Amino acid sequence: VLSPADKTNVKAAWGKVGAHAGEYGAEALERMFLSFPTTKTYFPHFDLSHGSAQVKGHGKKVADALTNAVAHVDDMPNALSALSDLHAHKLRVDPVNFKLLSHCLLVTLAAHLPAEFTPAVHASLDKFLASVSTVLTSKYR
Amino acid sequence: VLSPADKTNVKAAWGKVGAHAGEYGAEALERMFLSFPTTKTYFPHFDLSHGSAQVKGHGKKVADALTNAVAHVDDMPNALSALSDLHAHKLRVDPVNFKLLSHCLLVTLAAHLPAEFTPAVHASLDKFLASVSTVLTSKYR
Amino acid sequence: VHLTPEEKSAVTALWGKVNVDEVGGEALGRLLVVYPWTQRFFESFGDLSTPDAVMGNPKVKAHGKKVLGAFSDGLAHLDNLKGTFATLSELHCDKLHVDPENFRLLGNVLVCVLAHHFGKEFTPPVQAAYQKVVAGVANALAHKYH
Amino acid sequence: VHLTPEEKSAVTALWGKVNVDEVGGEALGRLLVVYPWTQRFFESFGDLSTPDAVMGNPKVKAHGKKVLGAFSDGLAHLDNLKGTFATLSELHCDKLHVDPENFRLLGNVLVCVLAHHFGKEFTPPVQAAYQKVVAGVANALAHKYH
Ligand code: HEM
Ligand code: HEM
Ligand code: HEM
Ligand code: HEM
Ligand SMILES: *Cc1ccc(CON(O)O)o1
Ligand SMILES: *Cc1ccc(CON(O)O)o1
Repeated sequence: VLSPADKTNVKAAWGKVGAHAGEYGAEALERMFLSFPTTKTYFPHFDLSHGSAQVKGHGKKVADALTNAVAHVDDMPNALSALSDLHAHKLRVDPVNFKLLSHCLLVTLAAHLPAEFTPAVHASLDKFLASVSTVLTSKYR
Repeated sequence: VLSPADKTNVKAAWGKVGAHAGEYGAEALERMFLSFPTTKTYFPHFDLSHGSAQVKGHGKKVADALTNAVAHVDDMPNALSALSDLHAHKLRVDPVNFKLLSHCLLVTLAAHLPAEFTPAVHASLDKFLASVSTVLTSKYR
Repeated sequence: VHLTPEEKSAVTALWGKVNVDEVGGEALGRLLVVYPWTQRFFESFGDLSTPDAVMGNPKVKAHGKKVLGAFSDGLAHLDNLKGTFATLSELHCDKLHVDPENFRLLGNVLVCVLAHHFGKEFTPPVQAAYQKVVAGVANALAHKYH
Repeated sequence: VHLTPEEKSAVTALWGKVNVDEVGGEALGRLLVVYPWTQRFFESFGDLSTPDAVMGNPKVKAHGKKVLGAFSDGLAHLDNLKGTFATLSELHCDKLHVDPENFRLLGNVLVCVLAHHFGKEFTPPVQAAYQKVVAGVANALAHKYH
């Protein structure tokens, strides 16, 4: 569960992303594709090359979904309801990959937010991405 | 989330287990120690040989916790709260191990429930043990 | 890594009793019931709407026969699983786009099916040997991914 | 299964900029903060009551220097990680009882710390190289478990 201190830490750190949402989302995906090539099995229909419009556009959708979740930390199941339907019923991404993307989002934030990525904020962000992943896999079966 | 059908399947299967629950708990632990030797790092104080009375006594406790979970399947976080405390703050078993014991509990049940372990009941039991595992790790951080 | 001689012997002994066709149909069917997101790879296979429909689906039974057939063949080459499955590894990556986590899920369902079918004979030592085998096959099928 | 020549060069080049004592204390401190169940081995280390207390704890920092010192030495043997870490593997299994998942958590924390420390220099390809390294070290430290 996200404590009130977790929620404060996540809102502050993610608020600093701001207009860099699409950029950081795309970078997280590229980090995942290179570090964890099995995740590419879900994107055989994308140009995965660096700077591709498809990865940039998907990076932005992922990041805006995270902004929605941060903005609604108190009721993420309802805020992400359509998105959990989509992954459960259509995309059907194996749940193990959510940990891989979450790790790569954390690395991206660490590499871009040096002042904000304290040990306590690191922990809170890790819990938050795990909670998002739990919501997104909650209807799989 | 456990559906009404899941709860029905779990109660039926664990009811057939009946008085053998403690024996099956010890068997599942034995299966885990042989199949996944890294889990033995949590029991340096145990004789883990086949038939060990320490494994048998621990197996009875595990099984009783599961019986109590089944009896409170709609109120499981509170039923298991003391065990969530114990695992989070004293035993500090890494969360990855709960999936290994869950698998070995499923294997043990399959080996003892020829009629009851249908594909549907298999699916419900897997969801139930994942739910127990989630509750047991819910206070880790 | 690596099976012991007593584990290899246990694997070979149990497999002599396995009807690969029937066990393969049962394992693939249970995979699709227990972890239904795996149905994403079988869109053309027809009715998968209920457990009974999955288990009775002839295309599920036929594919399970082929999958566990190739598994069975690999049991003759337990010291060389990487080389034995290299061609299918590239196939599952480049052509089928199958996340290798599915191989691990199938491995665990297969272990459950063997326990369910053989009962007491699927002892904790026999299971441990099969766990090493299914992990080894999954690692071999994952090895040519890129 | 390994690093390419350019990936080995990239690992070596970045690591030549690392203060091993500093990064080691940071990585072990962060491990105990982010994954606090890892504190189970360090009840003798004193105050671990807050994140600042963990990060500032001199026994935590001391152990971080020792762990990452051995990690750093192992980077000279990227083609023999299992051999290089074999005796430490037996020790962590037989005497220390350290679940090898701890090694993988530490590897993840270390990657995060490198990203934090080096910023944009920790590019996606450099990360991919270090992910191979920390996975290889963790696999090597786990290989003699029994
Ligand atoms: C933090 C975790 C995740 C978030 C917030 C997220 C969010 C999203 C969003 C917002 C979309 C687009 C929805 C739409 O356009 O209607 C999407 C689609 C998609 N996601 Fe997820 N996702 C996550 C995890 C994953 C993971 C781990 C994978 C696979 C490794 C994945 C694979 C996909 C795919 C293949 C699509 C379709 C892309 C396309 O064809 O445009 N997602 N996701
Ligand atoms: C379904 C999952 C689990 C359940 C229901 C469960 C339940 C229990 C119970 C009831 C106890 C006894 C508590 C007491 O005596 O007050 C216990 C203790 C313990 N558990 Fe868990 N447990 C589970 C998973 C695990 C796993 C996966 C591990 C490690 C691989 C583990 C390691 C331990 C240890 C080391 C003890 C202390 C045993 C002793 O020293 O007597 N448990 N657990
Ligand atoms: C022990 C593990 C596995 C083995 C040995 C195996 C082997 C095979 C073989 C022999 C084929 C026939 C291909 C040909 O003749 O060209 C095949 C096809 C295929 N496999 Fe695998 N397989 C395994 C696991 C899986 C799993 C777990 C999945 C997905 C959940 C999967 C998905 C597929 C698909 C989608 C095809 C193509 C089916 C079609 O023609 O529509 N495989 N596999
Ligand atoms: C890159 C990964 C790691 C390396 C290279 C490493 C290396 C070492 C070394 C060189 C020692 C000293 C051995 C001796 O005195 O003979 C040691 C001890 C120890 N390690 Fe590991 N370690 C790693 C990860 C971990 C992790 C993640 C944990 C627990 C969370 C851990 C727990 C311990 C403990 C408890 C000791 C005993 C320390 C003492 O007695 O003061 N290690 N390790
Ligand atoms: C909110 C929440 C769910 C689980 C946890 C602890 O983190 N560990 O992965 O279990 O916090
Ligand atoms: C009750 C519940 C939580 C998650 C799920 C689906 O299982 N998937 O593995 O996530 O059900």
